[PDB]
Amino acid sequence: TPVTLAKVIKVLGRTGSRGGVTQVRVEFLEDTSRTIVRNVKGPVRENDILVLMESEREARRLR
Amino acid sequence: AVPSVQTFGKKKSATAVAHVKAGKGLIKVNGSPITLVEPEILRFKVYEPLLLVGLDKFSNIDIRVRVTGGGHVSQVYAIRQAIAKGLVAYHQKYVDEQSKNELKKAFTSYDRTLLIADSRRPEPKKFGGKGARSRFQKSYR
Amino acid sequence: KKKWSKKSMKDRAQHAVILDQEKYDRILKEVPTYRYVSVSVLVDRLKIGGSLARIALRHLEKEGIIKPISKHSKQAIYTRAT
Amino acid sequence: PGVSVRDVAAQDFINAYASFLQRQGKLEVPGYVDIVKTSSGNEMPPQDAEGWFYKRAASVARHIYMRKQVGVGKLNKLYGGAKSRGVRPYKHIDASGSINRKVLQALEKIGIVEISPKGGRRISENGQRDLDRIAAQTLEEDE
Amino acid sequence: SLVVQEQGSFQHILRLLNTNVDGNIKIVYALTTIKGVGRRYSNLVCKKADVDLHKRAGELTQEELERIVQIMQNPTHYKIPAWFLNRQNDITDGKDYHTLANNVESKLRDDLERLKKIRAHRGIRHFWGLRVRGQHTKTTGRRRA
Amino acid sequence: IKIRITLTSTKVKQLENVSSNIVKNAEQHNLVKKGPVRLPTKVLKISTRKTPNGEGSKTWETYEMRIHKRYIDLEAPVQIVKRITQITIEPGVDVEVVVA
Amino acid sequence: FTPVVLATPIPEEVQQAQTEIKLFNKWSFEEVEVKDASLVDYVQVRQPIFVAHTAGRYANKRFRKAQCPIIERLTNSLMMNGRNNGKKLKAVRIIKHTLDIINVLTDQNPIQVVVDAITNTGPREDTTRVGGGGAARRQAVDVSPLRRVNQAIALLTIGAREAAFRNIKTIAETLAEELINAAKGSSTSYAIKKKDELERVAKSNR
RNA sequence: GAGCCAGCGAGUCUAACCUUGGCCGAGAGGUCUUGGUAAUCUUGUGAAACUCCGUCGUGCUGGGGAUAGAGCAUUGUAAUUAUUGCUCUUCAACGAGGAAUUCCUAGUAAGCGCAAGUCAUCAGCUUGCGUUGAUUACGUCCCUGCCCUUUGUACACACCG
RNA sequence: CGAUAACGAACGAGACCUUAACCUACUAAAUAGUGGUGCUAGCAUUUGCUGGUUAUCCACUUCUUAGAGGGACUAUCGGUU
Ligand SMILES: [Mg+2]
Ligand SMILES: [Mg+2]
Ligand SMILES: [Mg+2]
Ligand SMILES: [Mg+2]
Ligand SMILES: [Mg+2]
Ligand SMILES: [Mg+2]
Ligand SMILES: [Mg+2]
Ligand SMILES: [Mg+2]
Ligand SMILES: [Mg+2]
Ligand SMILES: [Mg+2]
Repeated sequence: TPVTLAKVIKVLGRTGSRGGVTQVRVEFLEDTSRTIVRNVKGPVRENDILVLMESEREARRLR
Repeated sequence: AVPSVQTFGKKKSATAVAHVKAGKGLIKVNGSPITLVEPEILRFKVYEPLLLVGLDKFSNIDIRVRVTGGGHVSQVYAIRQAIAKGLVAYHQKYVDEQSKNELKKAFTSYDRTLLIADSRRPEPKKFGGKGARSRFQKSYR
Repeated sequence: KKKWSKKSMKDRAQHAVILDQEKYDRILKEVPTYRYVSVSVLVDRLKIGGSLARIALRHLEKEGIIKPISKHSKQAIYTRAT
Repeated sequence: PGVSVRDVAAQDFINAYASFLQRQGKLEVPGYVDIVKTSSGNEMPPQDAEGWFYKRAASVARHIYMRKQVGVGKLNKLYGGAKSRGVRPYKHIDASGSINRKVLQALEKIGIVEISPKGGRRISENGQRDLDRIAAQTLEEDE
Repeated sequence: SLVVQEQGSFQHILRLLNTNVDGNIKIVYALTTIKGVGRRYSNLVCKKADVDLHKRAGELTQEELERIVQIMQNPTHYKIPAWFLNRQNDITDGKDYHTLANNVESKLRDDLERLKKIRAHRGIRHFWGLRVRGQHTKTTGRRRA
Repeated sequence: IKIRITLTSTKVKQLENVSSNIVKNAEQHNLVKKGPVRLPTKVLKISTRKTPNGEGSKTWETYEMRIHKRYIDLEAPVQIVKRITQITIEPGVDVEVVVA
Repeated sequence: FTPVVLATPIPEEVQQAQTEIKLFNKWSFEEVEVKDASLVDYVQVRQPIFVAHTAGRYANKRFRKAQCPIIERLTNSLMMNGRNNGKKLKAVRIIKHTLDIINVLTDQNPIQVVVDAITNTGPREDTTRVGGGGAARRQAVDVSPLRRVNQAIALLTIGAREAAFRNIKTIAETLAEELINAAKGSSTSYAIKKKDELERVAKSNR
């Protein structure tokens, strides 16, 4: 069953209606040079490692 | 006369003054040994300064700690700071500065408040609430 | 007299209050194969009170059935003799 | 090395010295014992009814050994607790005065504690001679 | 340490003072089911009867519980200090009583009847069913009946 | 002889140079002296409501008064004792002498 | 190891612990490698402590709690539901008894049982509230590793609390069994049951 | 049952306030002396939570102690619509609370007491003080308020125009 | 800060004052406190352990107290605008 570990390289900014969600740009550990934009719920800094439960998706913003 | 120094550790209101002199190696807290400090869990908290540096540096000095102020767990932290500072003060005056720095580094790596007192003080209470931040209740109807 | 709760009862099992021959050898024969022995396990598998559980726990530890780890009040932690 | 009362744990020394009291059998226990509950804030009488004057006596014996002098007013404050005032908040309430004054009188009879100058009760040299001796005895128990 | 085989004499119920005292609990807490005796008193009687207080109610010998009830029903004759009784220095008799089970309920109604019969303020407050100890009634006890 | 000067004002800067002028005029007359013991300053606090009526937000207000109290112990024959206390009396500073 | 004697006799089992390694009340901090590569750098092990009561100040900056030892954070979540506020000496006794119970019940190391337990009960994907108009809408987003550790400790301790409430079992023996049940991973632990429940709602909203 | 530790403070003379110690009493209290106009004496204000050992053993239960009945004291000219305190007995609702809604970002929330104010007596109140001490966040304009810009105006006691 | 038909200021914010945290640096103290030396008690006995004592007195200021002062100014380095 697939999960992908992903290292954050640049935090972009806060999204969502309340402001509790952050756009980040993550790099995959295996298959690097693939870049995507995802949503994070909690406190995040850079060089953190996410577990994307599926990698074929990109959010931009939350309206 | 006799080689001796005098230090103090502190906590919120607890202060513990420690007389460190040259002796046979007994470490007493309010006339009672160090193994008798009542709250059984944190007794193993007060062993850790001598447990860090090894008991060998406590053979040739004997320790008296006198403890006043604060509460139960505040008294424990003031004791451990007083003996840690007292040992590092003893090696500063009599023994060379090499022994001071290995003593200080092992303390300051493990836990910083063994040598530096915690600066967190009480915040004054304000009218309009039970606490310093809390307010009592707002009602509109 | 509306109440805005439901308030169902429970089953209230009748745990044993005095110890007799059927309980006595039952604790004697099955305190081994218990890895961890305490008051609350004895309540659940043997249907005796906390009274009986605490006193029987003291009983075994001198003669020999169970080995202690920790003898603090309100929590006794016991292991098996293998 | 000259072991003392300070060199031994408070619980077990008091328990050991109280058992020395139960065997000696010379304490002049009051007579209202097992009818009293020993504090105005307390809710029950001592569950360990057949002793607890001997427990209290051993407890009070160590206190004058530590301190300089005490009276009976100090002991009521020490042995008092929070009184649950029903639906109101709790409060510190002093202990039963008779219990402290009588065991202090009772310890005078066996010769442990004496009267003091500057008021109060002071440990006599007989008191300062046998409390060490149980302290020697009770501390080799685990050794 | 002490494990003890309980035997076939045991009782799940017992009757003292016309009340079905449940067994299977300690004797002092068990006798508090009987009205007019509470935890304090219950300890003193079983102390004055020289019974082992550690026992359960259902396993105690036949002579011991009848010895217990005598000390309850003649308390001050067996060295109870008699400020310990509930109805001491009584209004007609002058002597210290200690009502038990039905006496507590029956004698409580009777002294109410005096205050109602002389039209004392407390009695008239009881007849209306309101508070008698000077409480505020503008908000509390609102749904009493 | 053991006379003792005690100062109990609330103005600290008036109090100090009073106390300094006692101890300096002592030293021309070369007297041995316990130098000024400074007792803990005691704060008299009064916490009242601001409003005269009972309306508004419940704002309280704490007025305080600090009292500073020093004592200097002196041993001297009578002529210096008559001289020292007769001079250096500063307004709002209270001076009183006790002997032995 | 050579035992040194001095004028105050110091017990020999605490005396051993001085030079040998500076381990916990009974257990060692070696062989306590956390498995998941996301949850590392956010559980703070391999700097051992003797007692789980450190009067530390971790709340000043945003991620200082990630340097607080994970056994300390476990104690901190125990002093809750109001009546237990404060009472840290009560918390570290319970944690001591819980660690004893885990070791007796399975032979494997207790704190290693605790560290893989919280990795199981970190919710990996979670939902957020977008409005959508009248009917509140769900959006599935991903969780921080710090939030995953944060959620895990809260999920573990609430389950122990609600199960050891109005029940003969003490809180220590309750706290062990969900910590075992989560560390194996069973869906009978409350912390595992809550974790998959969040992920299914997130799976519903992708 | 045993251990056992604060800080802020108040206190009488031409008056009787804070009260140590001894004695009597289960208690609440009484009585004989003493210290204190105060860093000196009360006062280490030996506070409570807490800690260690024990009895309880999921039972509206030894949870809870409302509401009632008898006595003993204290303040006061006087206490009945019980002033307050103490003893014994009686031992109710309540099994975590709907729609709603409050306060809060570290020695902070929360728990726990103490002093002071009112005070002859009476604190479940307030003002302060210590003791024990978390979780979560380090954002945003979604809700609710307030401010600003642009804009329209036939308003200007100004939209209750 | 920057843009810039504006330059340069004032009140409010800030500064200020009080308080809490540091000072083995100064000035000092049975109304604060140690350590000794007398006088003693108990336990050991080696050369120690723990207390009591107000007229034993001599020195001390670490801890207690408040006067005068010092100290933090986000210092230094890295990153990003
Ligand atoms: Mg003495
Ligand atoms: Mg109003
Ligand atoms: Mg439980
Ligand atoms: Mg107080
Ligand atoms: Mg009734
Ligand atoms: Mg709402
Ligand atoms: Mg509170
Ligand atoms: Mg238009
Ligand atoms: Mg117009
Ligand atoms: Mg950076």
